[PDB]
Amino acid sequence: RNFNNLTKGLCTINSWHIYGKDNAVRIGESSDVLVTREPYVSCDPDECRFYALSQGTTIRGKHSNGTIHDRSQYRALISWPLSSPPTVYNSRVECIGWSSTSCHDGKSRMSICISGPNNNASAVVWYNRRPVAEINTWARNILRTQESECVCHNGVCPVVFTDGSATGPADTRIYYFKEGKILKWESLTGTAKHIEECSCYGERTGITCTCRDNWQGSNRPVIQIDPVAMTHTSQYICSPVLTDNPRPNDPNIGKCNDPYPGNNNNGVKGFSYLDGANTWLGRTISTASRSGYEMLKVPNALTDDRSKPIQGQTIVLNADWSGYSGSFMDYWAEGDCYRACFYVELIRGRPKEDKVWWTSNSIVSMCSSTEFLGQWNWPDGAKIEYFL
Amino acid sequence: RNFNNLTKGLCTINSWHIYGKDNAVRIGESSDVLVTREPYVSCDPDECRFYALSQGTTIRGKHSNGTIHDRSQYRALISWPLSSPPTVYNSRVECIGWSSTSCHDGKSRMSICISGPNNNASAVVWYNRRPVAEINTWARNILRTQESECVCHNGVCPVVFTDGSATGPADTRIYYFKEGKILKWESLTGTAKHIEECSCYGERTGITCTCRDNWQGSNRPVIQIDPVAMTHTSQYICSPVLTDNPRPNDPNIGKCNDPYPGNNNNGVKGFSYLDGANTWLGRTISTASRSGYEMLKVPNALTDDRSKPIQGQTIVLNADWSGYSGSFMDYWAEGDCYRACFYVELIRGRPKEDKVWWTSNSIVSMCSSTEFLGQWNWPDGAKIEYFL
Amino acid sequence: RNFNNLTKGLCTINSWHIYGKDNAVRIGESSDVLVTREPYVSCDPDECRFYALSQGTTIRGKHSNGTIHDRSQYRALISWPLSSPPTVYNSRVECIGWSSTSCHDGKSRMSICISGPNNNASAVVWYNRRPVAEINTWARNILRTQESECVCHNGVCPVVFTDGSATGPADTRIYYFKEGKILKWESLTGTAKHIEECSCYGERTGITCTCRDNWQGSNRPVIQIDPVAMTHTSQYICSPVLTDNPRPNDPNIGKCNDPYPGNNNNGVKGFSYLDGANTWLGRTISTASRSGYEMLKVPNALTDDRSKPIQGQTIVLNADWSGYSGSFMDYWAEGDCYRACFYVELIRGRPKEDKVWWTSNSIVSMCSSTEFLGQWNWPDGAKIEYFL
Amino acid sequence: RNFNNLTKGLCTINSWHIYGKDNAVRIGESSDVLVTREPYVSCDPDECRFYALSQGTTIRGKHSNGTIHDRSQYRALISWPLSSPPTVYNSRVECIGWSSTSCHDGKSRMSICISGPNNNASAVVWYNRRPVAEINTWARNILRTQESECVCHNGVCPVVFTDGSATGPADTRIYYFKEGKILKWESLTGTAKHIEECSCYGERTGITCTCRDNWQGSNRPVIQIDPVAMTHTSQYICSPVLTDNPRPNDPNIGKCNDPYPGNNNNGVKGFSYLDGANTWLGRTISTASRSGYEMLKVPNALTDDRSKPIQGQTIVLNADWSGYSGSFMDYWAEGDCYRACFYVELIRGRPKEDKVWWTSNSIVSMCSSTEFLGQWNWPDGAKIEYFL
Ligand SMILES: *[C@@H]1O[C@H](CO)[C@@H](O[C@@H]2O[C@H](CO)[C@@H](O[C@@H]3O[C@H](CO[C@H]4O[C@H](CO[C@H]5O[C@H](CO)[C@@H](O)[C@H](O)[C@@H]5O)[C@@H](O)[C@H](O[C@H]5O[C@H](CO)[C@@H](O)[C@H](O)[C@@H]5O)[C@@H]4O)[C@@H](O)[C@H](O[C@H]4O[C@H](CO)[C@@H](O)[C@H](O)[C@@H]4O[C@H]4O[C@H](CO)[C@@H](O)[C@H](O)[C@@H]4O[C@H]4O[C@H](CO)[C@@H](O)[C@H](O)[C@@H]4O)[C@@H]3O)[C@H](O)[C@H]2NC(C)=O)[C@H](O)[C@H]1NC(C)=O
Ligand SMILES: *[C@@H]1O[C@H](CO)[C@@H](O[C@@H]2O[C@H](CO)[C@@H](O[C@@H]3O[C@H](CO[C@H]4O[C@H](CO[C@H]5O[C@H](CO)[C@@H](O)[C@H](O)[C@@H]5O)[C@@H](O)[C@H](O[C@H]5O[C@H](CO)[C@@H](O)[C@H](O)[C@@H]5O)[C@@H]4O)[C@@H](O)[C@H](O[C@H]4O[C@H](CO)[C@@H](O)[C@H](O)[C@@H]4O[C@H]4O[C@H](CO)[C@@H](O)[C@H](O)[C@@H]4O[C@H]4O[C@H](CO)[C@@H](O)[C@H](O)[C@@H]4O)[C@@H]3O)[C@H](O)[C@H]2NC(C)=O)[C@H](O)[C@H]1NC(C)=O
Ligand SMILES: *[C@@H]1O[C@H](CO)[C@@H](O[C@@H]2O[C@H](CO)[C@@H](O[C@@H]3O[C@H](CO[C@H]4O[C@H](CO[C@H]5O[C@H](CO)[C@@H](O)[C@H](O)[C@@H]5O)[C@@H](O)[C@H](O[C@H]5O[C@H](CO)[C@@H](O)[C@H](O)[C@@H]5O)[C@@H]4O)[C@@H](O)[C@H](O[C@H]4O[C@H](CO)[C@@H](O)[C@H](O)[C@@H]4O[C@H]4O[C@H](CO)[C@@H](O)[C@H](O)[C@@H]4O[C@H]4O[C@H](CO)[C@@H](O)[C@H](O)[C@@H]4O)[C@@H]3O)[C@H](O)[C@H]2NC(C)=O)[C@H](O)[C@H]1NC(C)=O
Ligand SMILES: *[C@@H]1O[C@H](CO)[C@@H](O[C@@H]2O[C@H](CO)[C@@H](O[C@@H]3O[C@H](CO[C@H]4O[C@H](CO[C@H]5O[C@H](CO)[C@@H](O)[C@H](O)[C@@H]5O)[C@@H](O)[C@H](O[C@H]5O[C@H](CO)[C@@H](O)[C@H](O)[C@@H]5O)[C@@H]4O)[C@@H](O)[C@H](O[C@H]4O[C@H](CO)[C@@H](O)[C@H](O)[C@@H]4O[C@H]4O[C@H](CO)[C@@H](O)[C@H](O)[C@@H]4O[C@H]4O[C@H](CO)[C@@H](O)[C@H](O)[C@@H]4O)[C@@H]3O)[C@H](O)[C@H]2NC(C)=O)[C@H](O)[C@H]1NC(C)=O
Ligand SMILES: CO[C@@H]([C@@H]1OC(C(=O)O)=C[C@H](NC(=N)N)[C@H]1NC(C)=O)[C@H](O)CO
Ligand SMILES: CO[C@@H]([C@@H]1OC(C(=O)O)=C[C@H](NC(=N)N)[C@H]1NC(C)=O)[C@H](O)CO
Ligand SMILES: CO[C@@H]([C@@H]1OC(C(=O)O)=C[C@H](NC(=N)N)[C@H]1NC(C)=O)[C@H](O)CO
Ligand SMILES: [Ca+2]
Ligand SMILES: [Ca+2]
Ligand SMILES: [Ca+2]
Ligand SMILES: [Ca+2]
Repeated sequence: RNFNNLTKGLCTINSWHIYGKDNAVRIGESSDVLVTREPYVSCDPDECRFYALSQGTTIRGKHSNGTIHDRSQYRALISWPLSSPPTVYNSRVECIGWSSTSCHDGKSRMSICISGPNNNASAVVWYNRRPVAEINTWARNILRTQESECVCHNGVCPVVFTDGSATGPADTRIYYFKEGKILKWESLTGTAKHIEECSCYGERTGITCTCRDNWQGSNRPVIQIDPVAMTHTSQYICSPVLTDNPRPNDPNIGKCNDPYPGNNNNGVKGFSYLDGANTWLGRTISTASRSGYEMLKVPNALTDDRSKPIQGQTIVLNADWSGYSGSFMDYWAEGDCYRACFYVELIRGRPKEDKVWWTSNSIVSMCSSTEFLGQWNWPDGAKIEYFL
Repeated sequence: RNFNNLTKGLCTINSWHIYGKDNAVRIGESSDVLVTREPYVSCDPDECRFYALSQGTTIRGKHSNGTIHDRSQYRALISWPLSSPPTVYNSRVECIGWSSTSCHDGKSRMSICISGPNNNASAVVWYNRRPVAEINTWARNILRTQESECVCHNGVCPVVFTDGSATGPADTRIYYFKEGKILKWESLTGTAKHIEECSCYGERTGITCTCRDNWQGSNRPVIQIDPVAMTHTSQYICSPVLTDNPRPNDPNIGKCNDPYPGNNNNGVKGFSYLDGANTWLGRTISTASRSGYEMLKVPNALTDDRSKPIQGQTIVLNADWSGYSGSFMDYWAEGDCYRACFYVELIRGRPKEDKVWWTSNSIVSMCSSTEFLGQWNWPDGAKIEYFL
Repeated sequence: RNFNNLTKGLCTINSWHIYGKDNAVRIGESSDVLVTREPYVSCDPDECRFYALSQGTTIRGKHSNGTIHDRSQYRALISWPLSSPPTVYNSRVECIGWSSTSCHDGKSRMSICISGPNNNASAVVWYNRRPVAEINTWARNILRTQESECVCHNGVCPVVFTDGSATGPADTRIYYFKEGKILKWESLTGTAKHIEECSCYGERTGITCTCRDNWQGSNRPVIQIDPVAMTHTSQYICSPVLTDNPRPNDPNIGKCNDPYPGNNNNGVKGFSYLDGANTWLGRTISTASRSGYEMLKVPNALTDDRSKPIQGQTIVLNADWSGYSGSFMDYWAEGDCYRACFYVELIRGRPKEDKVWWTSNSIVSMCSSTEFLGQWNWPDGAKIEYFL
Repeated sequence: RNFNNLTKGLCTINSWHIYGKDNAVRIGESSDVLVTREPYVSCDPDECRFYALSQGTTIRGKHSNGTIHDRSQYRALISWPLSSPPTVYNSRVECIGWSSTSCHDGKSRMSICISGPNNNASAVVWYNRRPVAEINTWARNILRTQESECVCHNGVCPVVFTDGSATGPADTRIYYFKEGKILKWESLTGTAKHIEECSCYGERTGITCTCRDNWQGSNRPVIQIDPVAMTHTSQYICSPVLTDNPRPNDPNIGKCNDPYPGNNNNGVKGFSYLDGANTWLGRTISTASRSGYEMLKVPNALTDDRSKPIQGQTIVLNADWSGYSGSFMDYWAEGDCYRACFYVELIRGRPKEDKVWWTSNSIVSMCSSTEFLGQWNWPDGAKIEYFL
């Protein structure tokens, strides 16, 4: 009935507890589970759901062959009940395309899907399950967006888009929507030099997005958005605890206003919670590939170029495949604070496991606890040999 | 709570954006997807859904053999959630039969299904999911109707029916229903010489239907209906941009009041939006077969027998199979105007692909944008070889 | 909110129109469709649904072997959406057992299921999805009930039960329930000599049940129930148009107060609408087996021992298998009268088709029209060879 | 809207009637049924549902291999509609983990799931489908809980947990939750010497839990909880009718305040209804293995160390496999009393049936009747050979 306002701070994060896990690849070995990738989680006022980009085929289906490909006409943003797998029979299509974001403003949900060829892509903005606005490519080079939830304040939902090179300067815009309509957009400002796939969360201070620099940087760029003034700034996480993948080894001095060098033209979507002494960063354990996942408590990581971990938690062992990760919170939960949450995409199949011809994933998700909880590890759990 | 009134004009159509796509044949290669044909889309005040005539078997099921056939006892009008495929487990049966139409009046939905042998068919009119009225065949020769949504104004929902020859003069009637009851019917008047499978939409001016002349014409007949007076007129689209299939090549002078000659005893269901300078016509790209699909902006196509395109958009490449197409709009969307939408049936299997023994389809659907959006193309996407 | 009252007469029946059909055996050849038998249809104030006794296995499942058997621990009353098939994923279990009835009183639904061994069976009465009352066997010989819907008036829902011999005198009781509680029961009175599987409907005059005499009669017994006084009478349909199966050929004089002789120890569940000159009887076409189905207009069939047909309609050809049939009506439909409806069970498999090891069925259902509609025929439609 | 209060006594139990049965293993031979174990039943004010711990694979899926294992990362508490089987498409995930309980307080449902390695497990407490509180292991040895429903009074829901040895003294705590928050916890007091897997029910006197002593006892420990004062006591069922499995033969004197000896380091979850002369105990028929199930009326079993049966009912024949059993009631049913109910887990597969590589179960459930109903027996019904 009313637009949600960001009126709370983050809860104190002392550990992470299991929130959701769908075991989609295990189950999909023998049931009609859709091939997906680029998953996320997003809450409505009365329900939280899993989201992902379908590939328009099941895993056991013959059309799973070739699903390493990123952008076909057979992709769509789907949602399904928390911790169920994405099945043909339980998945709700939000919009058609191969790059997405979605968020609820307290009244209704906005979902955005981009489709088209590389040089002529377009975004369609849906609100309350109807198409409301459209945005054409401005740089004619793979218009693309967050691949995780956006965040709203008093009806205003900012979204970060990029159009242009994946290996050099590109044209990033921040759009501000209300009820699906474009209030305003602005070109990226600040010191971030390349922006992709922002993972965002909101709290009383404003909206914070942790993104992927695909060009030169292995530190992560950050965009901080004021959804009331509809303005933003950008920089990088200052910490020498580097969180992109692949990436160099951790130095003792990070970079606040420029890419930390060593790995070019690659990256992975990731996230962080930047909150002074309550700061936690996510990253793959491997510096070379999308394997393992850990959380590290790094005080003042955003602003302190010498900051190091003082606590951590393993989420996925280095022996197990990970992938994309992103932030979300249940803005409609009871209490005095917003509980930080995240998901990790657990990619199976190609390119790392090429005895099968498909690429898909499952999801694991955690939220923060004020307790100091014991840790487990959370693999996808499927045996590739079963699919041969 | 209240009957919908047609109080708005069409939004300005400057391009078309992706609205829905179910990838039904791809998914049905390995899941329980019903064989269908003659699909459409129709909105309720709170949801839009896909519709089609099931064949009462799945694609992988052995009973898919022989589904090129049009009129069996195993067919039914089904509906299912937007962009999901029509599965055994998610499809809702609206009524039983092999020719249909359906529309919501703002309070409840009317669905009409025709069944029976060729010489003794009958229509059953359902309203709010209950049978309310029945109409017996009047010419004893395949009583048949729109195969896409009807349109309502202040509770009155006109529907076009034909009974009689597919290859000569037939008996077409326009029925006017309210809450499923027959208010009135009238015989076709005007200059259209053969009428089948009308695709309709409504706006403040009245209801406009673009139909199929199966006898002599390769231009499309148009019926214009006043749902208040409950009267109609008919003619053909005057434009030399011919939109039936198969069809002759485009001349420079069309025909307003008679069939444009060249192809007899054949046709395909199609649609148009006739709105002065905002006029757009749909057609297959091929003049010979149901392949490809394009939209063409043809100013005053209804009334100008010299009118030619000034803009266009490819929807499906000529290399890919298409099929039926029809109009629908979300009459319950926010805003100052009604956004034109359409679907294209993408037929797979027989007769064109006879290495399989079945005939089915998937759906792609677009709505108009006031932006000039880049275009993609939207194939069914299934590989026939996988079904062998 | 309020209990339904039977305040209307039957609509004039001039023909029958298609209402529902699930094609369950066709679809179940390749999808997870439950094996069933003894189906029926019953309406809530907001929805009508199919009902049947599951066998606790799918058709393609190996446990379908042996499903000719009537009474296992794996049976349950299930319901599912109108004209969908009964699938593992869409079927709602109403109660556990191998003989059932169910009806909505305007506020909530009562469902009754009998389970147990032959000598120790018991009925459990559910109301608003909770068990409320239980009834133990009184004759210790296969306690059994209607296998189609009951009917309610002002909260009172009468149900006919039989316990005792299938081949001689048995102990039949009429129970009167309200909100699942037993108000009263009475022993059968009148001239009916054996009662099984009553098919009932209600109108302003009271409740009329047409049953099966399994002992000596090939005419059908009738029980007429006053749900206000909670009393009943019984006799047989007087008409020489005999409607049990198997049965002798039609004579010119029927029997009002005794079994018409010729076939012993057998029968089939059936139904009729007894309404003076608006009387219609259902029967199998074959006199020997459960094949074919037809409706016959037989004026005053209940009371006139010379009555013959003056009109009819074929529903299922004699070449096709039929089975059980029963009555139901949508008591919550709009209008001045109740529209008579019925279903026919289309049995496939054993004993008639013994190349498969299972027994199941599909459903076809019709309702009456005041029009004189053309007739089709409605086979199950499955090819047995596909299951081999 | 209001918290449920325990204001009624138990209905008089004179026999047991069939309540639910899902036939999950039969159906799962050919449909997408999840492998489960540790099932139970629990009611909301408007619905009752089946619950269990999924293994994150279907039975026919290759990942069913190894599902005898108790604690993997692929387990979750799921719920699904009463008497349906737990399918991929109909199961709702309540939380992630390998030990659970769940209960509705009249306003919303609390669900608790424990996950983690043996030495670092943690409980997450969910309320109204959101995580609210977390509890870390206190003895670092397989933190574990009830595996059946908890019970609430005026918002307070007590839950019994154990952490520590399965073969010697352990650390049992009773937690008191309200809206998912921890009001209080206390260490176990009284004479019970080992506590696992409590089965609880509530009535006006308070909450009664019947548990499993896995250390030395083959009588069952009982915890009696006052949810208002938030205090408890414990002892054993005094009766010589012993109800653990495996167990010694029944003596003539039981033990009230110590384990009855004979079988060490083993047990099974079970239940009882302790209500003076209305007392009924459940147990496996076999003293050696989890086979058969019976109910026995044993007056004053809780307090009388000489008490013997005066009536009984067989639920599952000794020839058929059983397993876990537990209590639940529909606290929201109409009437003057609470109707006692229970479920029995019917385990199939390993270790007893090792020709298959999986372990799963189906469910049968009964509630009490004031009638003296005839008894049947209720096997799982699946043929193991079909899975080979
Ligand atoms: C039951 O569950 C519980 C809860 O989960 C388990 O307890 C958890 O155990 C884990 C594993 O040990 C802990 O995670 C690690 O945390 C440490 C940080 O804590 C340590 O350091 C703190 C800071 O110390 C500094 O300040 C203090 C101030 O006093 C000073 O004294 C000290 O000398 C130093 O100056 C200490 O405060 C802290 O002590 C506290 O906690 C102790 C328990 O942990 C306790 O005993 C003490 O009493 C006190 O209370 C503690 O010493 C993280 O550093 C560590 O993360 C590093 O290591 C992991 C591998 O294990 C690696 O994956 C990480 O990426 C990271 O190391 C990489 O990055 C570093 C930063 O750049 C770099 O320096 C490293 O060389 C390394 O870099 C290399 O690898 C990376 C990744 O591949 C690559 O990118 C680089 O390029 C390079 O190749 C862990 O996160 C939890 O904190 C702990 N939780 C709790 C609540 O205790 C418990 O074990 C379980 N029980 C059982 C029986 O299993
Ligand atoms: C990114 O995406 C964007 C957006 O989608 C892409 O841009 C789109 O590009 C497509 C493809 O080119 C365009 O579709 C075509 O549109 C033309 C109409 O526009 C042209 O003509 C207009 C009218 O010109 C007349 O009036 C002007 C007045 O000034 C006069 O000067 C002129 O000489 C003439 O008298 C022009 O106004 C218009 O110019 C404007 O737009 C230009 C860009 O398009 C721009 O550069 C200009 O500055 C200006 O703004 C333009 O010249 C349609 O005619 C055409 O449709 C025909 O051709 C296709 C094949 O491509 C065919 O399938 C169609 O059926 C049709 O041709 C058949 O029918 C004709 C009519 O009877 C007949 O004459 C033809 O011979 C042909 O008939 C044959 O085939 C059919 C079918 O099989 C058969 O039935 C017949 O029997 C026979 O065999 C296209 O629809 C879009 O309009 C355009 N959109 C936008 C917004 O720009 C962009 O390309 C993408 N970018 C990249 C890098 O990929
Ligand atoms: C398009 O669809 C429409 C609508 O469906 C189709 O029209 C329908 O056509 C069917 C098939 O013909 C009709 O069903 C039959 O109806 C007759 C009853 O109607 C006839 O008899 C009436 C009574 O006549 C008596 O009174 C009059 C008073 O004037 C008197 O004059 C007359 O001599 C006699 O005394 C007539 O009133 C009626 O005429 C009216 O209707 C005519 C059209 O039908 C029309 O032309 C007239 O102008 C007038 O308006 C008409 O003559 C039923 O008798 C018949 O049912 C019997 O036959 C079928 C086989 O076809 C059988 O299965 C039935 O069981 C039954 O016969 C068995 O039972 C009898 C009773 O005991 C017994 O006597 C028989 O020997 C037989 O018994 C044997 O078989 C059974 C079963 O196996 C076994 O149990 C026994 O033991 C024994 O072995 C049909 O139901 C529809 O009524 C008709 N509908 C309409 C609205 O017209 C149309 O055909 C379709 N169009 C096309 C092109 O396909
Ligand atoms: C249709 O359905 C109906 C309803 O279901 C069926 O009727 C049911 O039939 C069953 C099966 O017979 C009954 O269950 C049994 O109940 C008896 C208890 O009732 C008997 O005993 C009562 C107490 O007697 C004492 O007090 C009286 C006071 O007057 C005194 O006179 C008497 O001498 C004695 O001192 C009697 O009151 C009662 O009589 C009443 O009911 C009669 C009908 O049952 C009726 O005829 C009378 O007129 C009167 O009304 C009756 O005699 C339970 O004892 C029994 O349970 C034991 O046996 C089963 C095996 O059958 C076993 O599984 C149980 O575990 C248990 O036996 C074990 O435990 C004992 C206790 O420690 C031990 O002593 C045993 O040696 C044995 O222990 C061994 O095995 C266990 C398990 O493996 C192992 O753990 C041990 O270590 C050891 O190895 C049954 O539960 C129902 O009560 C009855 N229901 C009704 C309402 O009638 C009907 O049959 C069906 N019809 C048809 C045709 O099929
Ligand atoms: C082209 O690669 C971009 C995205 O790369 C990732 C990945 O796994 O690394 C998959 C995304 N796939 C989808 N969202 N479908 C790509 N993003 C797109 C739009 O292809 C990358 O960020 C460089 O610009
Ligand atoms: C035993 O046969 C009775 C019922 O027979 C019919 C049938 O196909 O003829 C199936 C029913 N099957 C089920 N309802 N499950 C039986 N009725 C029962 C209770 O077995 C018959 O009416 C004689 O008493
Ligand atoms: C370790 O065994 C415990 C539980 O044992 C049972 C069983 O079938 O006997 C399965 C449970 N499995 C699950 N709940 N998943 C176990 N409980 C646990 C936590 O493993 C036992 O009570 C001893 O402590
Ligand atoms: Ca990078
Ligand atoms: Ca034509
Ligand atoms: Ca008989
Ligand atoms: Ca024990």
